[PDB]
Amino acid sequence: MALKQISSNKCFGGLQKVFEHDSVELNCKMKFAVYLPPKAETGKCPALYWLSGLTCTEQNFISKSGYHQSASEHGLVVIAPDTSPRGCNIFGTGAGFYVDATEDPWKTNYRMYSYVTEELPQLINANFPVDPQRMSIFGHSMGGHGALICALKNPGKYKSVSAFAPICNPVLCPWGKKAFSGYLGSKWKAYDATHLVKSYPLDILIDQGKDDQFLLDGQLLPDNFIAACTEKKIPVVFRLQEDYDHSYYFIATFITDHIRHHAKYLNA
Amino acid sequence: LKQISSNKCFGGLQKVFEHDSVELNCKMKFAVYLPPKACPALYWLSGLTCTEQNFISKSGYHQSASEHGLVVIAPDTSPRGCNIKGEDESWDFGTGAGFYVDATEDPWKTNYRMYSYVTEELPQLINANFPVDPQRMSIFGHSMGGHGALICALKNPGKYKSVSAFAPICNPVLCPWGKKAFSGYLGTDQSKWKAYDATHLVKSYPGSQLDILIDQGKDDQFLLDGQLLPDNFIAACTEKKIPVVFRLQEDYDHSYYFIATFITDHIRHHAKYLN
Ligand SMILES: [Ca+2]
Ligand SMILES: [Ca+2]
Ligand SMILES: [Ca+2]
Ligand SMILES: [Mg+2]
Repeated sequence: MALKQISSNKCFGGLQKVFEHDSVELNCKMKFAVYLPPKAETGKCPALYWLSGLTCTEQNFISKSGYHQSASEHGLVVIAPDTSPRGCNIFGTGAGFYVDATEDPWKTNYRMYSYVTEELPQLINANFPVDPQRMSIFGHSMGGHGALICALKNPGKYKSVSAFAPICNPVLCPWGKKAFSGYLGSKWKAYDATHLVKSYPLDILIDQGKDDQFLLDGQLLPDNFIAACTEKKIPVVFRLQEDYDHSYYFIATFITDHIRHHAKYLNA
Repeated sequence: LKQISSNKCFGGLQKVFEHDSVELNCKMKFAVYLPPKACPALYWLSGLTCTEQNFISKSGYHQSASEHGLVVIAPDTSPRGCNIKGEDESWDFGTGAGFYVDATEDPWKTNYRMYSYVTEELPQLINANFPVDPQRMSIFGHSMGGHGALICALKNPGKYKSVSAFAPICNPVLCPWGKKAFSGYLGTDQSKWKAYDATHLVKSYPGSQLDILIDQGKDDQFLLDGQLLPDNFIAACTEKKIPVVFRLQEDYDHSYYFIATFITDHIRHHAKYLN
């Protein structure tokens, strides 16, 4: 399906683009960013999807993360969708946590789980030089939660997963309780990484800043997820990074490690 | 769990249980056979119109399940007793017709989650309540349940040791049954549909080789009607180098008389990989 190009800027040899399309899942125009590395000039590339957190559009990650150099060198197409069909209504985040909403009025339009896992990859594969068989996913905060649950709910669909400061056990934290209450109204555990990993039938990298206010506030609960991984013998690398916070300055510091991680499992 | 029935059969016990399903938000019945050994688990998925009674009473599976020491679990085919508008009308949609998908469309979203029931909730419940090895599980089924078995294995690489089917719906995106079910449960976004189609799934399946066994009656009315489309799936396997034994059985139909004839072969097939 048909795309409208919003912008294009050369960066580390490849092209950072932004596109708009008519989303079937979301019932609206939706924007997403696509980075086409040098590899995409001549061949199909593996794809890496980035999910952003609160207050983000597609612009934050593409302009502030510094992911381009490593994506260019390894030859990964990087896709960064917007976080939601509509602006924020905001004492809660007001965000929908990448679920398929079951409560009205969110019901009708907030179908971010299906958008990320089904509609968007179909669109990318039809429109860009991407290998449909090799896809990985990562993200930050609410998007870290998003990446984990997309991977864990769809075994083998993603070659690898990673996250920066993910919300690991949303059913137990205030942000998750408030979001799930609004969007899902018991349905909740199907969207909780700590629950999902316990019955998972594989390579996970997580970075967490130790001076992250939201970690200190108990929103993230990484130890619950790591413990669930350890019991299941799922190989997880969890790095607690001293004095780092929740910001894109933290993300930028470790993004190359993440791109290298995904490049390995995407056979790039 | 509430025990509904228990009957001794080839040394083991054929039981039926009732429970409150979290995924389906209703009371559900399922059958469990505990062989004398009770074990690896084998899940049987039934087709359109079936309850948890059809396979256990008509397949004659017990002798082979007993001899090979397999726990066999046979769930129902849809949520029950929900009184949802539109679910009771037609035999090919709604009750007895869950299609082993997680529905995304109202009014099916809340109760029609047979995919998550079969792959997540049920195995969790079985593991917690029965002497089952959580690491050794296989799946098979008939028609809509053949579709179910195939997609459950293909969407979950590493989860099942083996898979087989009787007269499976192999390419549901293309057949009338699949088109109706998917339109109703999943809506018009066919990207969703392809994620529940064995022929599409096998092309992208990244897991270890599965040795798939399929029996098909040649005089099967639904084969003739084009509901099943096995050749599309066989070709898809061939290209992905997934080993598949496809057996076209002369003069056999779609019934449990056909299933009963070949059930021992299937149990032995799964036993090879489970034991
Ligand atoms: Ca902070
Ligand atoms: Ca055994
Ligand atoms: Ca269903
Ligand atoms: Mg989570």
